[PDB]
Amino acid sequence: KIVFTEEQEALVVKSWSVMKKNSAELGLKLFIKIFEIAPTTKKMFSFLRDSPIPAEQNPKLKPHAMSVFVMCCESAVQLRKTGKVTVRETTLKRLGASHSKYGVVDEHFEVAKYALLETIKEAVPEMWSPEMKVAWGQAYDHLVAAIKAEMNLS
Ligand code: HEM
Repeated sequence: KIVFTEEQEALVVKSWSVMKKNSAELGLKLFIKIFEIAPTTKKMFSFLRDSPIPAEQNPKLKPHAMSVFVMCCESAVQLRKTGKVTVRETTLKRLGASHSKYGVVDEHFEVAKYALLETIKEAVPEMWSPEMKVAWGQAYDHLVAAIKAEMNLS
């Protein structure tokens, strides 16, 4: 259980409500960053319907990137309310299984975090601050800690 004030929830929730308006562009930007920092991640998205696809063309990118934002936002709300992330067990186990199936490791989560933080920094420059950065980072960290615990565990 951590301290997470409603001020902190509000930074995440309010910035997301702004960014949500251009979420198509934003999700693309997120993956373009990740793909640049670590091109090996491209091959996690290089096959669609049992056939090669260039990873940037993959229709799962935008809903995937959307998921990252939405679930961090939900996690911010949960942290403030309960001091922890709680994802219904079955969905969490599935999230664990899905990521480990695709060979996602710590470094990928670290690269995505850095990329997520930079995309936010650039999407909402007049809301950006060290505390904004802490609030999204904390939400991401705890979400990923929960998913990881189902990647380690069987
Ligand atoms: C906050 C962290 C993350 C969240 C919330 C998230 C969200 C999701 C969701 C909802 C799915 C679909 C799960 C399913 O239907 O079983 C998924 C699958 C996937 N994710 Fe993530 N993800 C995260 C981090 C990452 C990272 C860092 C990578 C690698 C760069 C990654 C790569 C993948 C891959 C390869 C799949 C499988 C997609 C497919 O089935 O074609 N994820 N993720």
